[PDB]
Amino acid sequence: QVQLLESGGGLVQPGRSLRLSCAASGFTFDDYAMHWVRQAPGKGLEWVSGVSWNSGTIGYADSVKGRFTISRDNAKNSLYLHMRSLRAEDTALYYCAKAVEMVRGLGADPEYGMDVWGQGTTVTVSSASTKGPSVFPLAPSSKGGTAALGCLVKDYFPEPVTVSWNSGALTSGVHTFPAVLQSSGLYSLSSVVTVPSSSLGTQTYICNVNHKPSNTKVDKKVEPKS
Amino acid sequence: TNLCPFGEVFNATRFASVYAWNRKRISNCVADYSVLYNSASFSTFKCYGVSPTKLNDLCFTNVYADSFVIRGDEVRQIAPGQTGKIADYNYKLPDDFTGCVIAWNSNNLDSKVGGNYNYLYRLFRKSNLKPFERDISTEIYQAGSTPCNGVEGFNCYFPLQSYGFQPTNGVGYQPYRVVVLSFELLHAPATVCGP
Amino acid sequence: DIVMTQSPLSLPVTPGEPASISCRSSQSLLHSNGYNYLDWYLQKPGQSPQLLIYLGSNRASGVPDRFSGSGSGTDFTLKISRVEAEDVGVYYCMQALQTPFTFGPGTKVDIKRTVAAPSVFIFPPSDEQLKSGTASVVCLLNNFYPREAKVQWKVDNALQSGNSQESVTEQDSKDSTYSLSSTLTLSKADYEKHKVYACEVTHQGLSSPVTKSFNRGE
Ligand SMILES: *[C@@H]1O[C@H](CO)[C@@H](O)[C@H](O)[C@H]1NC(C)=O
Repeated sequence: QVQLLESGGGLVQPGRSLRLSCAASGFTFDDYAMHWVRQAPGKGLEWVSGVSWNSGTIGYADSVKGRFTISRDNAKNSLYLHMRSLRAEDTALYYCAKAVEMVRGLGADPEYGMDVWGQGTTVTVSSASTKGPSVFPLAPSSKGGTAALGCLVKDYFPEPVTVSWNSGALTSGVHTFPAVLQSSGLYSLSSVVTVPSSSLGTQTYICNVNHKPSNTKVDKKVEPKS
Repeated sequence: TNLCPFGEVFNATRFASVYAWNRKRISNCVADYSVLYNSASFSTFKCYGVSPTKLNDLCFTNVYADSFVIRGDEVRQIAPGQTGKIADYNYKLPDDFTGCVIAWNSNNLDSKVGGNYNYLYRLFRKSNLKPFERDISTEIYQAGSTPCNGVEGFNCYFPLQSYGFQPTNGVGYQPYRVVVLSFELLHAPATVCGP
Repeated sequence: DIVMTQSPLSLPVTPGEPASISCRSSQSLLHSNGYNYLDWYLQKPGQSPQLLIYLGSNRASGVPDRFSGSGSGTDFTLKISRVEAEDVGVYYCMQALQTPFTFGPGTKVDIKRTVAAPSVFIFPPSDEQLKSGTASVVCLLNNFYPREAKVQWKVDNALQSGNSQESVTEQDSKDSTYSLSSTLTLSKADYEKHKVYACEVTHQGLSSPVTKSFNRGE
């Protein structure tokens, strides 16, 4: 079966190089024009570069022209992308896609049809030492019905953190939002659950934060303070 | 009688840069060398091992087509001898060559109006190439006595350099497309040869 | 250097009806062959995108016959005759004429329901933000439709900007509602100066934008 496996991701400081590699397995690699397409975090796609069936590049995106450098190899069934002089705006996923029409199968040669897509890598760029999360409480407003309370994680890097409530049992009424990014690169997010207010002043509620790279599992007992 | 697809290598819309020259096999055909010689569009058709007028009765075990794009001046560096720079760092021909070289001007197609970037050529290598070795790898290359820790000062320069290919330069600088045919008569049944 | 646009920007569809989306260009993509080079692409929530239509209207391989493509010149349309539960996500249109290629901003297709109003809450900084110089305020909006809604951060009528950010979640599978949350961060030099802090929400379901305010020093 057709497979498209890419590799090369990892944290890289700004002003360095990387070499992404996409390997194809399951078709005649010489009759298909490859493409490399980025995907910004939580945004739309964006074409980056491509290569035709005779190792002839087809130009790069307008805002990236000057640094990226694509290359091909039909003997080893591989497609390499060298990347130099990075900036903080080049963090995104990267897929390597394949064309549809085999060459000389019907005017000109074909370039469209990005049909088969591999699961992209997670290239990122930043300059910040790995710091642990800070956990903050969000007590109930103490103003009818059901009131919401939560906990906010601030100044952590990198992803992903995992937040649960009541050690894992409480699942109906939870909400956790994606990790927004901050000024200094230290991320932040929060989680909140809604419980009956008549059931706030005496029950037990704990949110549990787990950070894998920093190797921590912190507990937070959230209750109204007055 | 099933002709062989040469038209897919000569009329291709895109040609590879010099340092990553395309390398295509051809086999199991009846190659037609009549068109490739009579054509009035080429400006350099040369053959070393066998003179063009007798290619219709030589059966080769295999044949390869190299294809790339070079500067107009430097077309005089693709030959067995006649070493220089491009034949020294990007594409070197074997000394006992049995093949042909076809080079023709493509002023209109391969040159844009404001300045092209898709074409790059190598520079600053460690040692001269050996026949037919392809080195597509890019690594930051060193001038002299200095540790190479990933960045460019007066110590490590990035090898590849970019052609300008402006559409208003003299005839010595507009791009020329080059296709080099190499014939092989290795020990195996003969497959590809003319009618 | 060709810029596209799509319309509508975001539309809610309900399972069992057709829908139509229009992609517009700047230069007509009619090539010498007579083929338009536009392509229509789909992305599901949480997976790699997939191909829908290539060469204007030629249906791609392996997709059902429920999609239709039409148009020419500078206007093309995609119509889903019988939409179902497995047709949510993002749609893009991609040119193939003049390199570099381009992708449209993207149309967001989701499941429609009855309009619901948000529930609003506010959250001041704790006592852990009184010994750390960093003060954060959080405004929370949950269980509202549709996606569009907006917030003002108000401090003594002096609207701010730049420093306040926001984030939203995916559509809840069961009741099909959204949640937004905004945060405002500041130093320990002005937080203990201004008195009344307010989060203002504007949404269709509310007659007037709702202001939830708190005062310092209870
Ligand atoms: C395409 O190739 C064939 C033979 O190689 C020849 O007609 C010519 O090189 C090309 N055709 C054109 C320019 O119409």
